[PDB]
Amino acid sequence: KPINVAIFGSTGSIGTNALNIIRECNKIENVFNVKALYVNKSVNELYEQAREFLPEYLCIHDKSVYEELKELVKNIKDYKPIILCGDEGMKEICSSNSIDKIVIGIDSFQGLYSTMYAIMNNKIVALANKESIVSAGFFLKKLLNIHKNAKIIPVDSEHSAIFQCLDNNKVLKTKCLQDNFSKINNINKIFLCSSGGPFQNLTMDELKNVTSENALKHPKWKMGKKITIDSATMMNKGLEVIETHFLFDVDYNDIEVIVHKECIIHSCVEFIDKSVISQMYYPDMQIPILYSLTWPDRIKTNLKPLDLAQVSTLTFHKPSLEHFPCIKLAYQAGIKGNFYPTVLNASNEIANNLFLNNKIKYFDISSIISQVLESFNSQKVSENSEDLMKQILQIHSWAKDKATDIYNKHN
Amino acid sequence: KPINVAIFGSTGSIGTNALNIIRECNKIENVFNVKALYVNKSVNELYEQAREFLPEYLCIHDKSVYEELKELVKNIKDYKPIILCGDEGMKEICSSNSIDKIVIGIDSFQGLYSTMYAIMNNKIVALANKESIVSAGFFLKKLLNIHKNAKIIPVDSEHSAIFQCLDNNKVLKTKCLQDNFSKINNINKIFLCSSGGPFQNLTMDELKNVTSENALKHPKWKMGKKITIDSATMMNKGLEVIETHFLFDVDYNDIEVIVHKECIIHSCVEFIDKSVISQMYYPDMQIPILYSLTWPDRIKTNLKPLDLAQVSTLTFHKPSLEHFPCIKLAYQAGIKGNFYPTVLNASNEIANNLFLNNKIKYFDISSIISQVLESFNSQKVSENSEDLMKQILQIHSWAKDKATDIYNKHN
Ligand SMILES: NC(=O)C1=CN([C@@H]2O[C@H](COP(=O)(O)OP(=O)(O)OC[C@H]3O[C@@H](n4cnc5c(N)ncnc54)[C@H](OP(=O)(O)O)[C@@H]3O)[C@@H](O)[C@H]2O)C=CC1
Ligand SMILES: NC(=O)C1=CN([C@@H]2O[C@H](COP(=O)(O)OP(=O)(O)OC[C@H]3O[C@@H](n4cnc5c(N)ncnc54)[C@H](OP(=O)(O)O)[C@@H]3O)[C@@H](O)[C@H]2O)C=CC1
Ligand SMILES: CCCCCCOc1cccc([C@H](SCC(=O)N(C)O)P(=O)(O)O)c1
Ligand SMILES: CCCCCCOc1cccc([C@H](SCC(=O)N(C)O)P(=O)(O)O)c1
Ligand SMILES: [Mn+2]
Ligand SMILES: [Mn+2]
Repeated sequence: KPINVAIFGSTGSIGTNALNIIRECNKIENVFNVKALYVNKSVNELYEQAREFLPEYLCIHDKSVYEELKELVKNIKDYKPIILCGDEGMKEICSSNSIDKIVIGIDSFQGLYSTMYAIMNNKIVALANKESIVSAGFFLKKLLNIHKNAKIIPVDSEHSAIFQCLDNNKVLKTKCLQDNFSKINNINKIFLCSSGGPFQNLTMDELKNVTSENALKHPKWKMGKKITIDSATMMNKGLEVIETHFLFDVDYNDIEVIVHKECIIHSCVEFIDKSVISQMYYPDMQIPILYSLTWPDRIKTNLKPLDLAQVSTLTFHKPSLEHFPCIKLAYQAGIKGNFYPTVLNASNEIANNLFLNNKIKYFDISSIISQVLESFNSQKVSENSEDLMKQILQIHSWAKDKATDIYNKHN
Repeated sequence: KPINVAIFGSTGSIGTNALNIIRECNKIENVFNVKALYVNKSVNELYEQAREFLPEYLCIHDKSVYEELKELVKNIKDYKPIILCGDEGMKEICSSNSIDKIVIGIDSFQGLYSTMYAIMNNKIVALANKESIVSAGFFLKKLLNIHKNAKIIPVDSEHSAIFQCLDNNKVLKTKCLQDNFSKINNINKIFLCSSGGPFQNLTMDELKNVTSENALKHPKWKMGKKITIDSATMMNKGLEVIETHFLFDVDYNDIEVIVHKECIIHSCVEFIDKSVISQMYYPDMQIPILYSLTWPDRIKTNLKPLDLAQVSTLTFHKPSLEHFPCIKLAYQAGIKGNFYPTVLNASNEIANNLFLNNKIKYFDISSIISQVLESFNSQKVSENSEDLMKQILQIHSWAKDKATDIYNKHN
């Protein structure tokens, strides 16, 4: 009586992690059917996944590699998947009755489109992509109010942690990204743990001159380049503060970022009695992904057991906002509300990418973002769902262009 | 629509802690009625509590201070409690329909009697007393199977922690101290945290010569002398391993003692997927006591918030069994089963008390306990509930006398 699951962004960090925990779990007993795989342009890698997982559906977003994908799949014998392309392909998969849960491991604002269609089709959405939440929080809430059986289950590790700390008895009275969620769950405050990233011990002088190469060495697993840069600036944690606010209905004043370099405590929830519950494991994404797919239950795994004596020491310190100004900008944008989160996310997409490509320096990232936020003026929020999406899209693109403009004017 | 609560052992460490969190909570809103107070012989202190809390019932176990208690209560005007005495008084309170929950803060094996009557009357039992569980685990289970609406809610801090880490959605399918509890809750393994006590850094040479005075300095709050000595020997943790086994149906091989000297993580549960959940706060008994009385809900308090940056470092190390042989003896007794836990608890009562009164040295505690365990032979467990209690009582007294004998023969 197994779980039918689609992986969106199957060839990326989250996607290959998700396929990995799926494969391992299926050895212990067959609980997952991989029904669909969706990627952007990694046609050869998708082919290879197809040969292993033989899903009912395959989709590739980039129209130019569509034929090529079809040609490659011909070489798998006794396998006749539905091979699809683009937004249309994505919508057809979201609307399949043979699909219960969708892992969203697509990066950036782009992730919002599949997230939205997943909800609209009343699916369980195992959402790793945080940019969607940060950019479109209010919209997603409204969609979730309309689509009663849709649910977002957080995969982002801290958010998974937070969610796992909750009493499902309370959780089942509501769902994530809903008014009153913190009241129903007796949540008072959140400790949002951070690795601190590679620059955590640098002086201001050293930070001035760090390069994307320095940033790209992230210890444990290979993540996408975008989150890796965000981890280096701690804008990733800035985004995750906003994500926390939206997922769990916690005020910004009740979200504390704490640098926990050992990455064993993944985050913590203080309840209204001041008791604190935390989730712990080695730094890893297999449990967040797995839990999203088994919630409200847990299944057996053969993961390496946490050994506290082996860990020995766990440390906690506040991040320096002077060293990590991206954190402050995120708090400011979150507290300001309106579409300030959209602008924050958009301007960061551009700043992140410029720094990645060695066009700007570290403190230029924050300086560009800060200037875009300063130039933005609050807009009335559309009451209508389709208009609100168009509004989100226009502000997102304006904010990207504005970021690019600031860059181009200082070049 | 408030909670009617009785405090057994009201004048002791747990009892005064329980009255304290009750008083504080009642300021935020009136949720608790203190319906009964029960003590052994602290007649003046009980009088004072009576004047403050004006409970419906008062009981004093020691018959010789009964009249005196009655005389003192005369001096409270417009207050006419039911003033009772002894086992009879205890049974009358347990059988009151005006009492929903009973905090058991009576020490030692003696605690079992009120625990048993509480269960027999279908009450919620907020059980701090662990000696009852260790000595009579199998019996309590059978009583709980018969009394469907009786429940033990753990107050012992690690056990509270463990219980708070569970999903109440699963918990409500069962109850503590029941077959299959770990299966229903997907529990795989327990990390049982320990302060390590005052002798944690002594050499073997230093341990040889420690005194009860050295032992009695326990940092944070004043606990009873008995648990304080047990903390010094780590027999307290030995007892808590057995308690864990019985409360949560976890095998001894899945219970790991870990010394966590900062006492922030109070204990941790590994689920079958290897995700770990822990409960955290400052070292304190107010939250364990409070949770026992509000479960399955939580209420607002004004307790001091946990501040992870302030804590800064958390450490974990395995205890040395050579330094703390009491731990090993407890594991051995637990694994052996039968009435070996009874004997362990009984012989420790005597050894603890001898060391308290400067009659023996530190390693004599373990040596006496070990010898009593070695002299014990498994007995067939009575099938009948009343006979099983008599059997528990006979073995408990035999084991005390045996401990005393070993002492007297080496003196
Ligand atoms: N890596 C991690 O451990 C964590 C990541 N996250 C979040 O998860 C998301 C994914 O990150 P990560 O896995 O690192 O990113 P990667 O760059 O590693 O992977 C991105 C994936 O998305 C696919 N993709 C891109 N555009 C499209 C599109 N239009 N349609 C379909 N698929 C598309 C890519 O396909 P292609 O291969 O064809 O380019 C690729 O499979 C991000 O939002 C990130 O913040 C959150 C927590 C941790
Ligand atoms: N202190 C703590 O923080 C913790 C304690 N515990 C457990 O809780 C229990 C209580 O410990 P603690 O509070 O330290 O002990 P204390 O010695 O501080 O208090 C014992 C209490 O029990 C009462 N008592 C003794 N015999 C009887 C009797 N026959 N009838 C009624 N009341 C009686 C005493 O009354 P009187 O004042 O008249 O002598 C006193 O009120 C123990 O089993 C201990 O292991 C567990 C976790 C932590
Ligand atoms: C074993 C030596 C430590 C290994 C460090 C592994 O990296 C981690 C570990 C945890 C968190 C993160 C963040 S980025 C990726 C992310 O968002 N995740 C995983 O949810 P952060 O830097 O923003 O806090 C990175
Ligand atoms: C602030 C500096 C640290 C303060 C230490 C406070 O003492 C504690 C703290 C926690 C545990 C205990 C044990 S004894 C008492 C007990 O059983 N409890 C509270 O449930 P242990 O020694 O057996 O682990 C004692
Ligand atoms: Mn994260
Ligand atoms: Mn304890």
